[PDB]
Amino acid sequence: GNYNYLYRLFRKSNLKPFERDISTEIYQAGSTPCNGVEGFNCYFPLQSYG
Amino acid sequence: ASVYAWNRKRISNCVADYSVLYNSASFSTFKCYGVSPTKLNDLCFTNVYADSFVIRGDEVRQIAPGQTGKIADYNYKLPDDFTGCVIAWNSNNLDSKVGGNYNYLYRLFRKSNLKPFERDISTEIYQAGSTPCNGVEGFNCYFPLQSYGFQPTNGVGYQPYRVVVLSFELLHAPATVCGPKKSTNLVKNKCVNFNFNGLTGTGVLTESNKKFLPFQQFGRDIADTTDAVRDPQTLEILDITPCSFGGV
Amino acid sequence: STIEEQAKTFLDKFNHEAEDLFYQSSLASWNYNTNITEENVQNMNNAGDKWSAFLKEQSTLAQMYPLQEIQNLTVKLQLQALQQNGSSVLSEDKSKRLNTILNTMSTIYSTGKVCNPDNPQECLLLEPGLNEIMANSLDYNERLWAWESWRSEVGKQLRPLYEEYVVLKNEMARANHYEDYGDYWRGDYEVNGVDGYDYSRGQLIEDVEHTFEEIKPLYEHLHAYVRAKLMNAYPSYISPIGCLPAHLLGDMWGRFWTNLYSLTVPFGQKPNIDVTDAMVDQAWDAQRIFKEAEKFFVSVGLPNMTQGFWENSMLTDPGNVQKAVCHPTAWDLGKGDFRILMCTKVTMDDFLTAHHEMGHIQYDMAYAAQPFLLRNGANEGFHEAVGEIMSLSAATPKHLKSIGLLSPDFQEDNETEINFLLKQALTIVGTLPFTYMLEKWRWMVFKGEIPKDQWMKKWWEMKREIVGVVEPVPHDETYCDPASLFHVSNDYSFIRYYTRTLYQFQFQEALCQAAKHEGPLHKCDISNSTEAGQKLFNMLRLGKSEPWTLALENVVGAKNMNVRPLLNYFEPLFTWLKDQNKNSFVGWSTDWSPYA
Ligand SMILES: *[C@@H]1O[C@H](CO)[C@@H](O[C@@H]2O[C@H](CO)[C@@H](O)[C@H](O)[C@H]2NC(C)=O)[C@H](O)[C@H]1NC(C)=O
Ligand SMILES: *[C@@H]1O[C@H](CO)[C@@H](O)[C@H](O)[C@H]1NC(C)=O
Ligand SMILES: *[C@@H]1O[C@H](CO)[C@@H](O)[C@H](O)[C@H]1NC(C)=O
Ligand SMILES: *[C@@H]1O[C@H](CO)[C@@H](O)[C@H](O)[C@H]1NC(C)=O
Ligand SMILES: *[C@@H]1O[C@H](CO)[C@@H](O)[C@H](O)[C@H]1NC(C)=O
Ligand SMILES: *[C@@H]1O[C@H](CO)[C@@H](O)[C@H](O)[C@H]1NC(C)=O
Ligand SMILES: *[C@@H]1O[C@H](CO)[C@@H](O)[C@H](O)[C@H]1NC(C)=O
Repeated sequence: GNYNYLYRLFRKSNLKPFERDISTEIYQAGSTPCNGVEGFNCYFPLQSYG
Repeated sequence: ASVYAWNRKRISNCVADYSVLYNSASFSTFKCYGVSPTKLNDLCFTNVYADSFVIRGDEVRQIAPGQTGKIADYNYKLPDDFTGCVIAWNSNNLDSKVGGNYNYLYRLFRKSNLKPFERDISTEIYQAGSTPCNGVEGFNCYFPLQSYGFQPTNGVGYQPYRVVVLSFELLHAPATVCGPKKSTNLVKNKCVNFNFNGLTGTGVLTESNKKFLPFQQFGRDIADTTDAVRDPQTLEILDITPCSFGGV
Repeated sequence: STIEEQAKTFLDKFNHEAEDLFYQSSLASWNYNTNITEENVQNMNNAGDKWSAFLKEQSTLAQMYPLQEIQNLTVKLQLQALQQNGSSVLSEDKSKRLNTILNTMSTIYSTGKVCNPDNPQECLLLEPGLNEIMANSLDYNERLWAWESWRSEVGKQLRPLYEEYVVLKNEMARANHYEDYGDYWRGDYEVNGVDGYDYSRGQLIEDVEHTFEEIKPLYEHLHAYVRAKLMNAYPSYISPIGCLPAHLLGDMWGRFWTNLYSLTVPFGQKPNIDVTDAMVDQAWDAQRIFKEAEKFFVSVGLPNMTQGFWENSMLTDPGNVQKAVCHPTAWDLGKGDFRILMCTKVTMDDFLTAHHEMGHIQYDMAYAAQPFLLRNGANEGFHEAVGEIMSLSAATPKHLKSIGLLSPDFQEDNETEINFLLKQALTIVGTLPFTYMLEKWRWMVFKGEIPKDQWMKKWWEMKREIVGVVEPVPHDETYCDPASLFHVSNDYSFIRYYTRTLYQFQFQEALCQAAKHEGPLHKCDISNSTEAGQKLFNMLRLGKSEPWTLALENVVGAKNMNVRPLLNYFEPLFTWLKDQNKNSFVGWSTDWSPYA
């Protein structure tokens, strides 16, 4: 698996096209906020294709 | 009911509140696969058949689409790309008794794998080898049905977690039942947008002397212009008129 | 239509059936050790009989499966343990002498008697009566009376019973296609069915004997030093040219030398590390004993304790009528149920025992994902040695100063560490020659190449060699003093204590090298190191599913039983002992030379 190309999985809001979204922020679906510690609802978007 | 005798009841022609479940603060495996909790509120899906069964705590994760194991293979098989959610919560304080609760059984051995959405209730015994079993216990009969033991002092993994499964799918059947949409407050005599049960528009409210029959919802007067609505929430009449507009 | 798929069907049926019956027997046995009543003895015997009869039916069904075509090793180890016939080979007239004899011995051993004949004043039980007279008094005359108060009143009625026991249980092994009953206990270390990875049963004897030639030079200097600091209390009663008396070595058998620390302290002028008086001024409760223990494990990386232990176990001594025994044992009830059974006290030993017995619990849930027949240790020495490596780390001065129990300004000179290290040397190095010799004696009476008139002449000739005691009066063959010890009488394999030390120090050097500690092993610590968690956790999850010889290659890289990483722990002690023994005659043969 060539784990060198990543992509964004979830994003809270739709942005203006032709705009770069370079951020390590984590998705917020549930009511419990995530403060950098992975939990049941943090949903770290970044993932590497195989 | 047990996992081998899971019931399937149809939920339709009613209103389902999905917001109360979110803030219950009691579930342990409230997970949604293939659908977001937010998107099922504004729009819904018909075919809301519900499945209820008892799953051991350590093997709760086995019940999910694309996940294989023991219970998911011989007791309850979920189809691929299952558009639904699973909600599980503990039942230690009620679904247990001293000495072992020998009332929940499950199917351990099956000759063939279970296809999606199929219930297999039968008293036939397993065939490990080739010699047939004529109802007499032997070296290769291996009676499949087994009873779990849920003592009050058992570990967290072995506790019977109360879990239910909801299935959402779209067949050709129309007229689905959907989650309720929050209301708002009332405003009088203002050019304000509105979206009643089916129709939307903008205008000002004014009194009217005429009366309408009680079995209508809205109406139009001349050239497909909607000019009358009646919300059933309060059983009071408010009539709409277009607000002022013109060329400067 | 294959035997391979038929065995997986049977083991899947057995795993769910046995874990239901084992939990009922374990719960009944748990209630016997907490709430003793008259009916609770019957309640334990009811569940224990149906559990033993359950294994009789499952062993007969697994016998018909041939073992010559199962290439899978996970089910091969399960079928080898399940197919142990045990008592099914014996006849009905022979099976009834097992349950009768084993229950009479336990009740006889539970009778405590130290009342002197022809003077019946009073005598208490073992815990209140025997321990105070052996750990505090310093009188030669009454301890000599106490030696004949136990070796002439309990072991005299075992001579016709124990000799009948060792000639028919040895014959069962040939009916089970084993060599002897001593070879049956070596089946736990036996590995078969893998090409090039096989460990013979007879290889353990050769490897154990090869490692004994480096334990001896460490023990020669330990016995020479302790005989000079013991003659202070007995000036004209022992000569500093020979060996030591047997009834002055801490215990009745001399297994543990813990009671000689007060008599043979190296440097008693500076105060010892003792905070027992400090905790009672601030009111330290038993809730706090387990709270700091739980956060110690999660800082390493091990999972914390479950919620079904705090509200289920007992902590203090409850009530007044509950007279239940709280002997230190580890409980594995199964089905995720884990308990700790002890009487808490604000002492040095009970705080360390609280750390020692929790380590077995953390090992027990590690292989919880394994099947029930493989829900055990890799051998009999792993499950005991894992629970003792954390006792060595918690006793270090660095860990005591880490929490804040010790004073922030406590210097660490030479003498503050040798006093602590010699206490560990007396309880670990001193018990290795005593543990191996007794099991070596048990091997010859179980093999059967020892006649009736040659029991005592071989048992006594190693006491003259290893311990070094000349008999003050000749004794004949009617005594049965070797069967009096607690482990040999209760059917416990004593070889697990010899291999406990060589395992608890192989792992200590491996985890300290993983944590990259800069210093010697006595000051090393395990906490605050997630690198050390992967070394322990990779070997804990194996259980009995992998051979134990692969577990060594997973930590040290050497497939054999290494003895080298044990002398390196005692290099600071050995070099001081070599300078102290410059003029003394170190290394005794049998010696009647001075007082012939
Ligand atoms: C191991 O880690 C713990 C946790 O950080 C250390 O405890 C801290 O020690 C410092 C200095 O002694 C204190 O200021 C902190 O308050 C302690 N932490 C907590 C949460 O109380 C501990 O010292 C470390 N071990 C060693 C040997 O340094
Ligand atoms: C529905 O209408 C009735 C009219 O009888 C009213 O009493 C009720 O309050 C309405 N529902 C809500 C939720 O207000
Ligand atoms: C504890 O033992 C006493 C008698 O020793 C008995 O009366 C009581 O019922 C027991 N309680 C439990 C919970 O076993
Ligand atoms: C036998 O089957 C088990 C089942 O998981 C597997 O782990 C093991 O590797 C198999 N043995 C061989 C030799 O393939
Ligand atoms: C166990 O007993 C059965 C029945 O007596 C016998 O066929 C089998 O060979 C025995 N196996 C061993 C290892 O003793
Ligand atoms: C035990 O560990 C789990 C997982 O790290 C954690 O969620 C839980 O809070 C811990 N328990 C306590 C009492 O801290
Ligand atoms: C320990 O002994 C050595 C050798 O005599 C000595 O040099 C050293 O100073 C001693 N330690 C202390 C703290 O004095």
